[PDB]
Amino acid sequence: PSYSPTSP
Amino acid sequence: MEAVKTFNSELYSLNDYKPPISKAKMTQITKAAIKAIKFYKHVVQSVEKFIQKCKPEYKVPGLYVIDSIVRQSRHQFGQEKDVFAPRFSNNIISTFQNLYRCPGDDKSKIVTVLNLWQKNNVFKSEIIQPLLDMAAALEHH
Repeated sequence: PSYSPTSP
Repeated sequence: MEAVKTFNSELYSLNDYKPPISKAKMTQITKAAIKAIKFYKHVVQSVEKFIQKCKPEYKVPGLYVIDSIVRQSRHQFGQEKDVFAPRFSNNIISTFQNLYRCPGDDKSKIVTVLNLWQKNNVFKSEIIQPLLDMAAALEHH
């Protein structure tokens, strides 16, 4: 599961 | 440089992974930076140095490091107490000049972060707008 700026 | 060295290690370990970088790895880097908060100036310097020198494929992961550090710090210490965003803001023009050396298709990923920063008031709009203008100027050129 890759990092996303949208997620807390 | 114990705390800073442990941070430098986590940051540099991005070079051992093919992007997209995992949530798990980003968390490790972020925890290391927060633990080194006494030396936040050195942490910011290392992130900026990394972004300046890294391969094009790691530009966006370098920006995700900034985003992750800043958001965790705001969460952990309070939005108005965070030392990282104001410190990252100082050389932010230079930083984004370097980030925009990413592959062509990665430019949209930078804009997505900028739009989120503006929307969630992570950085001041005055700071963000020239960064967005920079994206657009390259699109036309």
